[PDB]
Amino acid sequence: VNKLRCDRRPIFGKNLIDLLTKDRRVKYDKSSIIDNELIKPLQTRVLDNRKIIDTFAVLTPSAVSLDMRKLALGLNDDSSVGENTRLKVMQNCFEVS
Amino acid sequence: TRTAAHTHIKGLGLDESGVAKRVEGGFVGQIEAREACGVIVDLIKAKKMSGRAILLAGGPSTGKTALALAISQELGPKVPFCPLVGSELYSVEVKKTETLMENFRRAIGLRIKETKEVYEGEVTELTPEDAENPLGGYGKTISHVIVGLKSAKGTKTLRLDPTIYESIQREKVSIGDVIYIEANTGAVKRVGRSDAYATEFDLETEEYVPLPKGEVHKKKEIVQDVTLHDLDVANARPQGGQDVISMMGQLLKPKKTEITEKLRQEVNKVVAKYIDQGVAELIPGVLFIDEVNMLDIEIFTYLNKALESNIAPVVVLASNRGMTTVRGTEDVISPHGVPPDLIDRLLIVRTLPYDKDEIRTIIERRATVERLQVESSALDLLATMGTETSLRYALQLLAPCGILAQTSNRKEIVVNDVNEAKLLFLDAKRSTKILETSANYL
Amino acid sequence: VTRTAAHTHIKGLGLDESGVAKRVEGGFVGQIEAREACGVIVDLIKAKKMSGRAILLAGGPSTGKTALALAISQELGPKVPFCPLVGSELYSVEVKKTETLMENFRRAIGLRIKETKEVYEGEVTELTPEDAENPLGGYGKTISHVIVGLKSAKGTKTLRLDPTIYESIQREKVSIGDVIYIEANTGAVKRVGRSDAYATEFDLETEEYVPLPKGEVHKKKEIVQDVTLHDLDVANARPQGGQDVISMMGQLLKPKKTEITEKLRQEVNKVVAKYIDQGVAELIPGVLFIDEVNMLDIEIFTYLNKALESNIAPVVVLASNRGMTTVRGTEDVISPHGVPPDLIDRLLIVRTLPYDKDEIRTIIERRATVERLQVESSALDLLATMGTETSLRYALQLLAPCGILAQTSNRKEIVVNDVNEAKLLFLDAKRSTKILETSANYL
Amino acid sequence: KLFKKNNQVNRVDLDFLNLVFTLNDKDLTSYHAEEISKLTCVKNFVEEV
Amino acid sequence: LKSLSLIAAHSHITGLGLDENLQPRPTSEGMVGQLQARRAAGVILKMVQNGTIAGRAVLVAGPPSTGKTALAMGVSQSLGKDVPFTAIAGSEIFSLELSKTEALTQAFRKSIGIKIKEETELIEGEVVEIQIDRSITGGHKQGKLTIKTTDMETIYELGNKMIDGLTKEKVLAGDVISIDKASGKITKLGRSFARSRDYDAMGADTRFVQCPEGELQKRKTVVHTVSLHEIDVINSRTQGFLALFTGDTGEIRSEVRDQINTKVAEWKEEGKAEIVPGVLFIDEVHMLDIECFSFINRALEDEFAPIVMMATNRGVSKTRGTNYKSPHGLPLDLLDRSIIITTKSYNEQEIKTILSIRAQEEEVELSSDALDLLTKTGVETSLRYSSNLISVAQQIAMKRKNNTVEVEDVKRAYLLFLDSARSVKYVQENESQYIDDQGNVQISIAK
Amino acid sequence: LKSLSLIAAHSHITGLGLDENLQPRPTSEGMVGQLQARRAAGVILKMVQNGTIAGRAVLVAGPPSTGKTALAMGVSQSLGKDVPFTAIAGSEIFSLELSKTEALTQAFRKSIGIKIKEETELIEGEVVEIQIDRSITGGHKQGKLTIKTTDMETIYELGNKMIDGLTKEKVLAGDVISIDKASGKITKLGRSFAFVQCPEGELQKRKTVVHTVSLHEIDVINSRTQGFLALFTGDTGEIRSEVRDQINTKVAEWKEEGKAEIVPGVLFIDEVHMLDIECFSFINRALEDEFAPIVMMATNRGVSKTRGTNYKSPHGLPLDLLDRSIIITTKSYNEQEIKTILSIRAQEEEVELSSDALDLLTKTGVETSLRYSSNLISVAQQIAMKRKNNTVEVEDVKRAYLLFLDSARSVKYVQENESQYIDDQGNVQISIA
Ligand SMILES: Nc1ncnc2c1ncn2[C@@H]1O[C@H](COP(=O)(O)OP(=O)(O)O)[C@@H](O)[C@H]1O
Ligand SMILES: Nc1ncnc2c1ncn2[C@@H]1O[C@H](COP(=O)(O)OP(=O)(O)O)[C@@H](O)[C@H]1O
Ligand SMILES: Nc1ncnc2c1ncn2[C@@H]1O[C@H](COP(=O)(O)OP(=O)(O)O)[C@@H](O)[C@H]1O
Ligand SMILES: Nc1ncnc2c1ncn2[C@@H]1O[C@H](COP(=O)(O)OP(=O)(O)O)[C@@H](O)[C@H]1O
Ligand SMILES: [Mg+2]
Ligand SMILES: [Mg+2]
Ligand SMILES: [Mg+2]
Ligand SMILES: [Mg+2]
Repeated sequence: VNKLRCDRRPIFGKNLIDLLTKDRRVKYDKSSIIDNELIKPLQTRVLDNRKIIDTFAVLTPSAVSLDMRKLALGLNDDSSVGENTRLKVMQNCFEVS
Repeated sequence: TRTAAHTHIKGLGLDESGVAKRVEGGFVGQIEAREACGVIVDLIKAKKMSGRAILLAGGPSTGKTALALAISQELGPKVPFCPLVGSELYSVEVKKTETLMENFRRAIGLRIKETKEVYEGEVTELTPEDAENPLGGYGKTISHVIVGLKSAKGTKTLRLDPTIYESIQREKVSIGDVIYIEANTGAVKRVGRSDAYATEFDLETEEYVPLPKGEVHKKKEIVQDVTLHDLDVANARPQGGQDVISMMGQLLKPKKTEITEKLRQEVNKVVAKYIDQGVAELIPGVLFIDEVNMLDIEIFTYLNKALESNIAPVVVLASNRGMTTVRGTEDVISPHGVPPDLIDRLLIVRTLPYDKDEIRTIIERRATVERLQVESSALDLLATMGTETSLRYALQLLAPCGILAQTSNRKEIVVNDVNEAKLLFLDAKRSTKILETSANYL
Repeated sequence: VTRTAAHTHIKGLGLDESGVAKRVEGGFVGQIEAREACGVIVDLIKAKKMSGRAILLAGGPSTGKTALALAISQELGPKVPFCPLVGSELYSVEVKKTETLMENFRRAIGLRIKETKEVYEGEVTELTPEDAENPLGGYGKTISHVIVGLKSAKGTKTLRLDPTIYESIQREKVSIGDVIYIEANTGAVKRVGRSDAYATEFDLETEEYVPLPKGEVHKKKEIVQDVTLHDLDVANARPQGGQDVISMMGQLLKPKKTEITEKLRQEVNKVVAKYIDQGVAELIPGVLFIDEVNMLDIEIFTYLNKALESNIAPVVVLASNRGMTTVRGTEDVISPHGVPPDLIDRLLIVRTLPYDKDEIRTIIERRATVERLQVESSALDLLATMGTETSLRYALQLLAPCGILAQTSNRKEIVVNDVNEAKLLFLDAKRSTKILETSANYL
Repeated sequence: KLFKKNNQVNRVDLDFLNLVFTLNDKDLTSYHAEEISKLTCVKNFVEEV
Repeated sequence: LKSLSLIAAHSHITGLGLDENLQPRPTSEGMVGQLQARRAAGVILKMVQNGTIAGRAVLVAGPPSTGKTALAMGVSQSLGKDVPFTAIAGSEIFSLELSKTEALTQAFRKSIGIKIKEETELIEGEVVEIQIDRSITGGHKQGKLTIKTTDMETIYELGNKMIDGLTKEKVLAGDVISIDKASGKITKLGRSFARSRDYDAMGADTRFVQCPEGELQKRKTVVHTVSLHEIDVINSRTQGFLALFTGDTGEIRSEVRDQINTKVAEWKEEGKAEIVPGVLFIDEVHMLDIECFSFINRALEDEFAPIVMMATNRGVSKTRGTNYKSPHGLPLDLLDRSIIITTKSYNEQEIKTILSIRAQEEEVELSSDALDLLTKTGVETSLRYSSNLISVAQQIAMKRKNNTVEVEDVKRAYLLFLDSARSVKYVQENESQYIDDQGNVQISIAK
Repeated sequence: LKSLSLIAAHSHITGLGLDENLQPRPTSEGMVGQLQARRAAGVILKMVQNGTIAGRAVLVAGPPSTGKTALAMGVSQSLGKDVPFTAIAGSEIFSLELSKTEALTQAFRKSIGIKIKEETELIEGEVVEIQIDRSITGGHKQGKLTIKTTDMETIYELGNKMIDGLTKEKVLAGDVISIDKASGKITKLGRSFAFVQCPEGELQKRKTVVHTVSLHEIDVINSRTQGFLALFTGDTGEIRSEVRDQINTKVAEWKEEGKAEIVPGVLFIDEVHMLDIECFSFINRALEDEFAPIVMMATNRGVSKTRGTNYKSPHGLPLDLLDRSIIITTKSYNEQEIKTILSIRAQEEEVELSSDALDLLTKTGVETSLRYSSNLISVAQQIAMKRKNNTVEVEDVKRAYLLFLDSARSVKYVQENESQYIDDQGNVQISIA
């Protein structure tokens, strides 16, 4: 236990997490502007272009391989990844919208 | 307090729409040149003409970049200024055309001014104003909400329509905590608890903001400036925190693609929508491209195409070339390496070298900027050697001269000190001569 | 059965203790000077004191540059690290060649590391967290630390297990009564399978029914494994992997190779110095061998001009087979072996020599012994001759067809007729160009 | 299965040997590491010894 | 001492051989001669230490093996640590993934460095006990926890928000934890030593550190030596440190460079961050492309322009990227805004002193007449050749096992290993033996 | 309208300015002279407005300063709305990350446009009262709305989507809102007295909706899922020919169906005198395509070495293009015509010119070039305002002329200023002695 403590304890990061979180942080306050409505983000653009995306989407991939989507990420009944890794990714994908 | 062969220029050194002073703003000579420069600056300040180009030509040591920095200084920080070089146009990540387009859109800038009344301070009291609903109902009916707000040297009680309850639910503030209110749009914002409450708990993570300065109600101005290129990038780049596209932005290599022209026309349309309303205002910028000789014929053709645009600001070109072969076609030899098609579409200014008195003034002004002083003898000999060797060789010897004077503990320079300074370092001509006189591959 | 590809006939330089190379030894006949110089280079590398030196081997083809390089690699031993390299291998597509050649330079040197770990085994009966009878006012007593009595037949102990090791336990979906294997430090969980007690419960089961391995619960083992420097380089630059979803995503992020910054290398160097002060690790030098150097770009030459200046540069041995040749990537830069003089200023030139008829006879008979093929004296003389006038390589290539022609004639020895028929059915470069001179349409 | 032969006998974890510091900055402040390194408390096991 | 002790090309030079008056001793510090070059290098080093002006370039002129790289690295060593010194090559800048202008931008950025200081106020103390009335009253009853240190101990109230905070990072007391005074964030460091015997095997999380000594909360300032380029990288990407280590900078746009410069100026005027003068050195710059030359000419006039060091042995020759020639193989535009230092070949006295110091660095004992003949070889050959000769002679001597390197030892070492002149003569006299440039070589031996 | 148009060399021209019989006026709608060029432009205009024929490309050539892009801008603005016009630089197509050929295909496809029509219904009126019935926990909110206009005043139940939309935005019962039932959008026009909106007429109306869409966006959005973001960002390319011809068949059967009508636009390509033979061969093929919009191609170089071939191809173009392409050539301008163009520019940019000053400006423009006169007429404004009068005198323009040099005189100057500047080798005399 003494040697375990002597070896495990000296674990030091490269620079920090405080350094990155303080350089990322900006001293500027909120200072809200109309830029929020001006930008109209990409997700909102997809949302508001519903009419055109539903009126101009006709084709289909006439051939597709079933269950190849599962093996694309490697999740299936038999794989080298963890047993409940596939369960967790399936669940969070269920919540991810 | 640091500089790099510059910062001695103080604008253009002009007068009130007259003739520039002979030695003004760290300038000597080229009175006609910098008067034309001031004319150019006035044209930029006019903000009317679109897609106008100009090139200044001369030899080495002519101070073209110093003049360009003079335009940049005279413009002021409010006016955007985007320096550029023909070397960075050749980009591995994306084509030279798109890099040119982005540097083009960087020069132009958009300014927006915003107005909003602010109610802020410590919430002294919260109470609804119950009333009688027009339709008979056993339930309660509140018609107003009275909030008591306390700021520095002033307190205020304001009635609020009971629609403010939804905002107060979105904020979760009850009492003893400073809030943020605006007049017309309503809503609430929470900044933090009152600073006097910190002593209540020995240990807590909440920083307690002080009582806001000034009265409870305020009306401040918001000024913001953004280049159209930044708005293009913001409208183009995705943003998110949870959606799949959010970390598709991550776990990859974010590369700048060629922005579609429909995005540019749409953002121009919204800029028009916000400038006619008066919220936005457009001020043209300038793109400073020096050593344009290094650019290829493709860049010249695209500049010819793009100079006619109506969001095209003034562009200034700098090059020391003359009758030289154009990059891309060895047969085509054009003045300053630029094909004559652009030259006809732009204006041209000739630059001349500096005289012995002007070099003396340059040396003395540089010494004063360096905060190191030169006596008459060393100044004269340094001027003579600068006239015979080159401008830069005399210009850059001040630091070794100063450090050598410091080694001998003398504040100023003397004849043997500057003689040693010449001895240690050799200029281009001496280097070439020792090159031909050396057979050891040196 | 026995496979031979132009090699395995040499077992190193095999020089004497005085350094003198005998006439015939270890697949080497004659060639005293180059073998002695190579032994001197071995004495250089075994000194374990000097770095940054380099040498280039020069001469015409078929003289045994590859043979000498393989000999020095063999005598150095598998413990001593070696990095073969070809000139065409340097030219990559993902990152610039400088990163690749620094990668090879780091790959040259190695370092063995002493380490000790703890071993545990036994079958599983308990899946319970800490009961924590005292609530203390902060705990609704329960923890993601499942206490398991490690039921080995020879010992049992209840362990407070990390959420990660218990998560790996859940990955194996263990039940009551099955052997488990865990680690004190890493917590790695592997199960040999269900115990043979539960074998009779199911008439069939995918899970394998296994007996309990013999041994104590807590066992301690030490390793002195040798790992090269650049495996640690890539592991530090990019984490290798893990069973958890977070590690799965992390290794899914960036699996491609890019440049390597020096700060991590220097930190690793400092911690290795700390280890050698502790005695945990001991460094070993490295050798880098480059093939067909005449084609290298002038930029590579310029960078290698300063690569040897670095204190981490190991000995790099070089081979070239050119005379007055212009350096590739240049126009008028012409020099011996196509290498700029600035590089060769610090290098040492060693030259190989041709051979006499007896040497060809000796190498031919050594080869014939290598492929356990017996030949007659007259056929041996013919092979030695035609090798002298045509090439050694042609004779070596057609050695096997001679034996095949003997075998299809139900003969175990090569005769004059065998080599004559082989020459009938195969032609060397000389008669190839003779035939192609008189070509109707480039015959 | 032909590749999952016993490697623990000849594999180095290299994670317990604090040489994976590129992942350490995710959840570590510099001053915390500085203060936890200087609290390498020897002689506490030695006094029990 | 922290770096590798393996003998590099120049493991005998450590710093600068000048005095306070910048006068070089003939044999000092490990480098001999180049008195004018040493004085000029010391002038440049003193000006770098001054750091009051920038945007200047310096070049050294001399034949190969004259000491250009030696002088550059000696100047770097005399500069010392914590002063950002960047050494790059003119060949590696040609990046197939990064634009050469962008690569030069990072090369300039890494040369200059900035020191940033930060003050911290944290509460450090070992917890004694925690008592929360979570059942008698529930709902964050504002329980009391006692915190001890080796010199003092107090009991701290816990608020409702503090109850929720301590609900995470659960601590059962008997454990050393620290909480930031400002942000109230609690960090669990490790238990006390009394917890070492709870179980035989524990995971990587449990640690047993000593109780913090002194008062409860303390003030400490932390200074960081962080250059500009890494800040650019970390601001460019959500996680820029991985791009820093791997090098996948992604061609950082110049739009954030103005913002980072403004932030640097704000920190400088606030006093939060200070800059440190930097030195950039490039070896064998004679090979270089004209786009790089133009970008260097442009960037030399910027305020953030560290001193740039060049080394070149080329005479008047062609520049890469253009058909025509130029002095030193370099455009006259660069020579205009530069100062050139001339270096010369060493004489027999300097050569023998260099051989002696190199042998001392190699720990190779020599003889007087052996030294004389080695110096004769070094003057007939190049200087770098005799060093290798004596290097090999050391192992040949230990083969002979007779201590010092012998005269016949060096003679046999020279006999076994060909010099450049002998190699060229052998190639010329046996051009048929070697594969000629045209692709013709005589394979047959018998005529 | 309401679009930014700054002072530019192509802003003054507004339309072709030619009669119904296509004989242009000498000075009309921004152009002076080039009567044959303007009537040829009208010929191309009637070609494109007919739209029956496809696969037509033209050559406009000649020396510089011939108003080639001036005529191009004139015909483009004559096209105006209801027709897409694409202008592309020749050097723009050269991309290292984007395949040239398929980028050219999508360039053609951008010119072709499809207009789809559909009729939608909507309700407009003044809101009367806001009333909802909801629960704090169970939800199941039941909103009701009273709407009114000048003639109809009625109450309607507000569904879940409408009540959610009304809650998501701050609404006032005095506001005037418009709702489309099929799409559910809320169009808050204005407000009643606290306030501009004043609704009238029928409460519910049905109106048509038309989308001006080009075939290129159909192709890119149907190529893959990320086609939307690729369109909005530009990181697309290498679209498979399968979706290409599938969408071609789909639009063909929709056109024969009569559901939507195609509008074959006009493509403009510039300075193709510098280009690749790959481009030339591919456009030779693509001109024969059935879905080929009219292509405007401009050039300025005469006989020169076409890039990609050693030989000096005549006119800077290969003969295969000249076989299938019709040529339009423009002549120079007389001194009177140049004066008229300068007067048109001055009227466009509103600067008073003295008669003698304008005449000498015209004569020096004829002497040097008309671009020089174009920039001199701009700098004359600032020269004249620095002396505080909008009128430009002879001394203003003479000062401008002596201030700024022309290309020819600067060339001659550097002929006498050779030594002061480096040569092609790089030899200069920075010194004076
Ligand atoms: N009017 C002036 N007065 C003083 N110094 C000047 C003046 N004009 C130029 N300079 C000098 O010229 C230098 C800039 O030259 P630069 O434009 O880079 O060279 P070039 O014009 O040959 O390209 C500055 O360092 C400045 O000291
Ligand atoms: N002196 C030698 N003794 C024994 N075998 C030799 C000798 N020289 C060459 N060889 C043979 O040459 C073969 C390798 O040739 P290689 O060295 O690749 O040709 P090159 O000289 O072009 O590099 C080996 O199989 C080896 O048996
Ligand atoms: N001041 C010095 N003292 C001792 N040896 C030196 C000195 N300068 C150069 N050398 C010798 O020069 C060799 C390196 O030459 P280098 O300076 O790299 O050539 P270049 O000038 O082309 O960079 C080394 O072997 C070293 O022994
Ligand atoms: N008939 C005209 N009416 C108005 N402007 C014209 C006329 N002819 C030429 N111009 C002017 O001449 C310029 C021609 O430039 P452009 O067509 O781009 O190339 P080029 O100079 O080779 O003709 C236009 O900017 C335009 O203002
Ligand atoms: Mg300049
Ligand atoms: Mg070979
Ligand atoms: Mg060197
Ligand atoms: Mg035109």
